[PDB]
Amino acid sequence: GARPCGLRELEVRVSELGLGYASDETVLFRYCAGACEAAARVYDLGLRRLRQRRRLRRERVRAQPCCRPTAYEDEVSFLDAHSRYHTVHELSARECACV
Amino acid sequence: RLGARPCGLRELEVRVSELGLGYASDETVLFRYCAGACEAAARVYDLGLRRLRQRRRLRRERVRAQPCCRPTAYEDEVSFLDAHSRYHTVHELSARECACV
Repeated sequence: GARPCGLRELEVRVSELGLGYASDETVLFRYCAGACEAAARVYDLGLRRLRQRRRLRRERVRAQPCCRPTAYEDEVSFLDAHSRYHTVHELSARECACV
Repeated sequence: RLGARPCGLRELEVRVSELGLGYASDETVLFRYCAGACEAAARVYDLGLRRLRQRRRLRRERVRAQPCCRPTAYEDEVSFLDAHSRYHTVHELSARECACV
């Protein structure tokens, strides 16, 4: 439990993705999930202190690392409704990191 | 909120003391950071990820299904003189570049 930020796999039906595809054919879906406890960055620390001090302009400021894809899979093909092989691009994460 | 302002680089003059990094310096530095809205919106990966989270198919993990305004690059270093005339170097203090991750 509570594992670090990394690549995750899950077999899904294309219809389950909520992309508007009728097909029930399965595709392997890859995604970034996990924890970002790689010690607070000097940038993040400085930002949090300035944030509580009302020094920062009233705006949405993220002073915490995010587990997100740094690269995406080029393409995934599945048989669609019109029975043609349809390609969806950048569906799955290829690489993950804490940004 | 429509028209909140896109994710981008922001600059503000600060004393090194204000950062709370433990340095005994009153030197003014230009602090560069990433702030703003990230309404990408609806990247196929994000749309699929949000939908799978609704079905509770993601193993209970944290999962970040939305883009974040974060630095993609950091300024190499900041150098200053503390009160006791001691030279200090702070690495990766400022954002060099921003993006919706």
